[PDB]
Amino acid sequence: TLRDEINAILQKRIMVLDGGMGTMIQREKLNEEHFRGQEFKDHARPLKGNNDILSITQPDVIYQIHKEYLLAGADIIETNTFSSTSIAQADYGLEHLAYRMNMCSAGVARKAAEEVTLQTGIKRFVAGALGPTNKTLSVSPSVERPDYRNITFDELVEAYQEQAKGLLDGGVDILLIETIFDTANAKAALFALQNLFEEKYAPRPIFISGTIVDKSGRTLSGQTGEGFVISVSHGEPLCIGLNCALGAAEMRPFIEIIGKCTTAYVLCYPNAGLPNTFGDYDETPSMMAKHLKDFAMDGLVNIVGGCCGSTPDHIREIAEAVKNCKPRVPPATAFEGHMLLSGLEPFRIGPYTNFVNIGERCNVAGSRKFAKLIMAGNYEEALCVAKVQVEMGAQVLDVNMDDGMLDGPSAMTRFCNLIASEPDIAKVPLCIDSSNFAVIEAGLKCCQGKCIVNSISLKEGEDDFLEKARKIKKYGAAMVVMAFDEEGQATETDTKIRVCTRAYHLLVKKLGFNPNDIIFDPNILTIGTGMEEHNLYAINFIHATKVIKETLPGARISGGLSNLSFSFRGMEAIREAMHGVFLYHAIKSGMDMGIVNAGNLPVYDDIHKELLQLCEDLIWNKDPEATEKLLRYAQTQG
Ligand SMILES: CN1c2c(O)nc(N)nc2NC[C@@H]1CNc1ccc(C(=O)N[C@@H](CCC(=O)O)C(=O)O)cc1
Repeated sequence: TLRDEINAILQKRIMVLDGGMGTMIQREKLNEEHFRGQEFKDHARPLKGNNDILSITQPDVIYQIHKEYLLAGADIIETNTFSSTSIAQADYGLEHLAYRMNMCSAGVARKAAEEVTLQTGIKRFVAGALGPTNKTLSVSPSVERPDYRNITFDELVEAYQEQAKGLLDGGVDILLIETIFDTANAKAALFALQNLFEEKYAPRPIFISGTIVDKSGRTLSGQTGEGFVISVSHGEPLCIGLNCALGAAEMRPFIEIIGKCTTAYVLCYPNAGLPNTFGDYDETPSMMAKHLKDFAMDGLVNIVGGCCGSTPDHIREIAEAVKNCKPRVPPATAFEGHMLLSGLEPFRIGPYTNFVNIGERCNVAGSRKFAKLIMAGNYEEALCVAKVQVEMGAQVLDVNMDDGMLDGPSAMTRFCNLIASEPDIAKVPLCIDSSNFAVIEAGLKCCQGKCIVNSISLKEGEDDFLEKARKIKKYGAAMVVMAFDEEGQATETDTKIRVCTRAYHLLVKKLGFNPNDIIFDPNILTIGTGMEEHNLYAINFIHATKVIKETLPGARISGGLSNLSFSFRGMEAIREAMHGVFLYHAIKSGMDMGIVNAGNLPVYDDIHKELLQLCEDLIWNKDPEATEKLLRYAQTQG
């Protein structure tokens, strides 16, 4: 296929990609009438600056620019489709022409590429450019309305699907998602491409490139380079990297950081310097070539090019500068064995990582204050619960909106839109928790980075479990599997182990799920209720954790720690002691994380030895009188 050829080429030499088409068009200096051409002379809206209309109104200009860039030593050419989406063309009243526009852009690029290939023999590739669109999905249009978004995930998916249909019909060699101001739009584009690649179309190599705004190392949406790489890696892009907004000097540390994270190839095409007082990117090709040669000699990049200001002369010098340099060797084992999550910043859970706290208080069912604020519609104050949880050591936030008095998906969407408006709350990943999959999907469609999906199980059969897991894998998030199957909840140790193994071997084999993104939950259940059957639950959970961690490679273990101490509600000291004692054994067992009250967990040495011993008898069933002995001890505190 085409991906095999591109991979073979990238393993031997550095590939040169396009340049400043948007500036070469300004060098033509077309007026209003050239934009209209023959067909759009009757159009009632001005097409000034619509660089994508030239694929039909002035095809010769675009073809000649492609030819000049191609003879300037370039190897990959972007199609003239930066704003050819139905949303970007809305400012010009050409919503209905996106498919035709993309077909004609692909054709006019393909003719030039084929002619140059016939001239030189060196095969040239055409990359379909998917624009970021002026609409942002993670950034509110207005500061006063943080939860408001003027575009949704489904609309963006539909528009990008419409664009990529025309691109694929035209026969583009590569699909390129570039100048990403918001990685959520990149995820939507990947979603549309994944729909297309299974509905009719054969797969294509996928190129992704972000845009770092300034020296902060963060995109316009606030996410850093590692977070971006983690967020968009679920689509398995052949190449990732940066472009624009920074020269070849300021971009080097971020390219280093990104190349240290991804196992895919690194593509870098920056600006041609900085804007002068006259508005021109005046860095001569001599400095650009030497800077890209410095990038290549160190082994930072595998594809080089140029952003705005890169005339074909810049590409002509660069293709000679990087002619002899060896390609970058990717870190084929980059963070092997780790679990990669992301918010505005990367989050990693490796073999040596300590116990990971997941905040429980962002739960309508489980939290009193959060539920009281949510039913009142005061999400503005409800964000403070997540803020305080993060301030108290919670590394992931668990969001649950399941209630019969609330519209699930709408509340979940509003809260996930409000979360992204605050940086420190948004830098930690989210755990999307709901018994309804329509709420999990709504939560995933709003998240910027890579999140965790909670409460999926084998309850409704193997087929439904596989369908849900396939949808989640397409969404690219983490997944918590409950110990629940067709026969009911798993209470015994062997039942938990059987259910978890059956879930694991379906995901890994039938679906090809990533083994490091599976988080089994052996269903921590309440003890101390005074019922005989409610005594062994901690023991079965611990033994099942041991057995699962010792036999399922990569799979993590979590649990609802607060569920264990339901019988002692109101006696918060005993609840904290029980949580600490249970954690001391679960972490030793292999419990990687859990939905825990992050700020209310004590160290195993602090707990009073009498209370610690009583919790030990109750948890480990060392004494049938422990459940009453604990209450008897509690009554002494009055
Ligand atoms: C059901 N359980 C659970 C689970 O067992 N497994 C998974 N994967 N996920 C989850 N998520 C929900 C739940 C764990 N979350 C909880 C569990 C218990 C509580 C709780 O007891 N809250 C106290 C109030 C505490 C407060 O007001 O802050 C109460 O009296 O209800 C609060 C949150």
